[PDB]
Amino acid sequence: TNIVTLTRFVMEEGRKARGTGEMTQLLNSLCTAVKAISTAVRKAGIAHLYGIAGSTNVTGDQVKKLDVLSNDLVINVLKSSFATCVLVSEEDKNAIIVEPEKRGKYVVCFDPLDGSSNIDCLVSIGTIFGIYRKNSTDEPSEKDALQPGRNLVAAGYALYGSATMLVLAMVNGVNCFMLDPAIGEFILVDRDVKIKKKGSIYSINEGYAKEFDPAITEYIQRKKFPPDNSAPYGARYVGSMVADVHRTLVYGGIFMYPANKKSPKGKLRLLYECNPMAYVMEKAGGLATTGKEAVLDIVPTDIHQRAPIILGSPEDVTELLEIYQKHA
Ligand SMILES: O=P(O)(O)OC[C@H]1O[C@](O)(CO)[C@@H](O)[C@@H]1O
Ligand SMILES: [Mg+2]
Ligand SMILES: [Mg+2]
Ligand SMILES: [Mg+2]
Repeated sequence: TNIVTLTRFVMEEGRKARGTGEMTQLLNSLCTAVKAISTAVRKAGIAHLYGIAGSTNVTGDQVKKLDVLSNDLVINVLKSSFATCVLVSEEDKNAIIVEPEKRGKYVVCFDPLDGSSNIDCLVSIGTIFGIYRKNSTDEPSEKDALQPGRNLVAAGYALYGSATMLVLAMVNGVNCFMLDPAIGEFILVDRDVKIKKKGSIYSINEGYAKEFDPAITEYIQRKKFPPDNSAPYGARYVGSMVADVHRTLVYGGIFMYPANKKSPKGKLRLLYECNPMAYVMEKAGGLATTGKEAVLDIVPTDIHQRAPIILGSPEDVTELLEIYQKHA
């Protein structure tokens, strides 16, 4: 009879500092969209929700029916939250400017459904988000979203896996909240999460081996044939960034979506995939790098810009950084 919900947690966090309560409103609103997306995902084949929507988005994906439903759900709850002023979504070509009567102080970048290729085979999928405070006095605009990830005030993701989890990072750390399907509340289940200094799992799509740079090539070979005769690392690649990053957080190890000979900036999108996961990882004591610089320090120039990303346990990411340095 004492439920420690995400709302309660975010309200006491706001308690400390000076707060207007907007961030609690924003996150309460997002939790409503996440529950509605989870329920749709959990019965998607009965509700006929698998399959395509009939379009392609700005970064070239085939749009799915669940992309359109999830996107509409998040845009509508954020607008109605009275906490936001600019929204960037994977699924919209341009930033969405909230109407004056509904504006609040925050800028939200999100991936309404991550793991597209895994939808129809029932593999874990998720929602990713990053929140900034608006920086200017100027009329809100797309440029308010073009901040480096270091300016995030909150970021995280929802994982629609064997259970639904909301992982939320803010200035003093990372906490995990599980959806209780019977009462429709996110309950705190893991407090102040910290990643292990060194793991034993590497996560990359090795189908790209022909295109990898020499540093990734060398690192993968080291994980399979360690020079010190330690046990080789195990390999995991679920193929949904939210699921592979969440395993990296709770088990340690490394996740990689690097630049390659065909994709100089990688595949994943900086504003609503890479920066939120880099922020979570740094708040959990991990690292997130392109191979040459910190993901959170990149100043974006395009809301749909791509970035390479290597993240996870700091000793594993540092070992790969040392290989890039060796090869530069
Ligand atoms: O099939 P690939 O090239 O390994 O891409 C998988 C990646 O693409 C995405 O689906 C893009 O959202 C990620 O969730 C996942 O990490
Ligand atoms: Mg997509
Ligand atoms: Mg995605
Ligand atoms: Mg997506």
